[PDB]
Amino acid sequence: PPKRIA
Amino acid sequence: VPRGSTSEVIEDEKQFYSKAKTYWKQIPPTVDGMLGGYGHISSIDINSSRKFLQRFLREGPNKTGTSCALDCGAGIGRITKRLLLPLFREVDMVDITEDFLVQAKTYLGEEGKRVRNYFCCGLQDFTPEPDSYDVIWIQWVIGHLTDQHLAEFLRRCKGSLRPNGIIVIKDNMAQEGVILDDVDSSVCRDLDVVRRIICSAGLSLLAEERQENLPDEIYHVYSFALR
Ligand SMILES: Nc1ncnc2c1ncn2[C@@H]1O[C@H](CSCC[C@H](N)C(=O)O)[C@@H](O)[C@H]1O
Repeated sequence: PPKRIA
Repeated sequence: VPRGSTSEVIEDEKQFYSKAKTYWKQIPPTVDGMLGGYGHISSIDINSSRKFLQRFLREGPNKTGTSCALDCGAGIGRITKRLLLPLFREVDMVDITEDFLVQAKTYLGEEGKRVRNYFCCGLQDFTPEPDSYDVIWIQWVIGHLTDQHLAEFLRRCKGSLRPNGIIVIKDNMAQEGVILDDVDSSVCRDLDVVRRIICSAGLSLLAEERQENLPDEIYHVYSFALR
């Protein structure tokens, strides 16, 4: 899915 | 040195796929589940995808048809419902997660009667029927395939396009390299990596566009139209 940059 | 291929980041291919399957089996069959807690961006996403797609629907020698689309990694049919069903006479869905395809029958409502085939299969094991689809839509799922399986799936997709058909990939892109998410068991690849893979599948870019109006903290998202 769309997701926070690790 | 950035990694340039999934073979640098995946320890065990069988586990890469099995862990992803287990992850999705325990996600709720909802829009917020499909979008990783970002259900709220769905309308921004769909509006942009629609404009992007409509580029290819103009009258002229290369006009893409509107008889049938294929939604790949479709989940519950978020994109099938709001983007594809309105534009295509029939739609086929493919997804690895049986529970999402069952939910789709409810989620899609009456318009869902025009979903033809619900294929429960991994993309890596799926061979779309030759000469069948005007649009093959692949969104937020390519990070679940290895580079070899992604290249091969794209080749198979090419073989399934109707005249003037296109493949659309829309997905997260890394600033640089190939980054493993070991919780959902997926990778995020930079634009150069994705373009390399597309080229190796015998495909060419018609257009490429960055998704605007997304939250600042998430990976950038791009759309590519291919034939
Ligand atoms: N190897 C694989 N083959 C097919 N589907 C897969 C897969 N790995 C994950 N998936 C599916 O990929 C989807 C990612 S969530 C995104 C759903 C949809 N593309 C949308 O944007 O709304 C889930 O439905 C999950 O079951």
